[PDB]
Amino acid sequence: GSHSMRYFHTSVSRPGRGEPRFISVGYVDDTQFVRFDSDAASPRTEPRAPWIEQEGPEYWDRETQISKTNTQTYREDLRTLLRYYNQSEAGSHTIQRMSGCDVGPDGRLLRGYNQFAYDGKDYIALNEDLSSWTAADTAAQITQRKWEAARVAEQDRAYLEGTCVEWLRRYLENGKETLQRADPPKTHVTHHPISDHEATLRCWALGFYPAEITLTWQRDGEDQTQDTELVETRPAGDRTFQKWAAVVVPSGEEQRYTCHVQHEGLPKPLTLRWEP
Amino acid sequence: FEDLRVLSF
Amino acid sequence: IQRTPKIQVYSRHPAENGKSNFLNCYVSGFHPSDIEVDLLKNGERIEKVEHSDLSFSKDWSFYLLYYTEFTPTEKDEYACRVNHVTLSQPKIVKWDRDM
Repeated sequence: GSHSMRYFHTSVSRPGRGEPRFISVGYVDDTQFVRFDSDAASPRTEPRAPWIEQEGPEYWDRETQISKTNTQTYREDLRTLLRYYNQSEAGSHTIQRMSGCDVGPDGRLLRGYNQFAYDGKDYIALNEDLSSWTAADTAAQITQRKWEAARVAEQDRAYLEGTCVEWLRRYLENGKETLQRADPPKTHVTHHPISDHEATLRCWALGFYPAEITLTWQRDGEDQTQDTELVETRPAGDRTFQKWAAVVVPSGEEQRYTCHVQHEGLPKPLTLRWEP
Repeated sequence: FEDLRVLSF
Repeated sequence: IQRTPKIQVYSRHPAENGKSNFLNCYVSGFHPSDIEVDLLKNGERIEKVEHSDLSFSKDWSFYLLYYTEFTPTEKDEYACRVNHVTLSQPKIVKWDRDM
């Protein structure tokens, strides 16, 4: 189906504890494939998936230099935002960036991204047109004016339409065994009495890839969104993901509840019930 | 593949 | 403005007594990124626990997976202990095979 590539940058200041650390991680869909950490004893862009290991020395050397230079740019940006927000040099602050591209089944560009946050709040984002910016506040409007004057969006657009989509297509081919394989969820329902009056029904999904899934409970065919406890989808550590959804049911009414599972790996959505 | 940041804030 | 971590403690595979597995503690939804996570066996810290590389979600909140190889038994108690600037005291979440 459709696929994504994303790079996640985090830079965090630590006044009195040296210079801000910079981390860059890269993903294709829900698979991490590269990392760089400026706090490592010998910072280097390193492989994190088997299918990227085949890239030659020039790939590793070029990406390492890019991340070493980006480390410095983010340190400059942290100093800049202390000025733009009238903040002291005493506190710790964070800049984040997410950038990348989505492609369809034919490998054509669906959309690009280049967006930033300061202290966990939106700062500036490239709009979907890849030609204009959304600034969150008057500080980000200063960056917007600077970036409009320098025609930054044109340069970001060229990377997102060219390099990003070309390398994502290459990675998808090189990693086709895993990146292009959906693992459906293994599902079951558990039952636990809470008291003489109620019991919990928990619908499990395990071992699935990619992470996107829909897990819902119905009571007499009606969605129980407000009454369902739904945990965040979580990594198992073997590439796959897990999720559960639970409902508290009146004793003796268990068969009125059905669990519904939708996932890319399933040709047809599943319906499950507690099977005593 | 990721490129250099285009420009500082 | 800060965001407190959500914490889930669980195993990689369904737990079977005497079968090697992985104990996971997944912390997510937090901001800022500095966080302290320990995995505990009968209240004591497990040494050399590994963790994933720092990343974040669409809402900018961070997530990390801490994990260690373990062989569960009927008597051994496992937990995850988390500290973050948003918490007055460490938060302990016990491992429950059914969660």
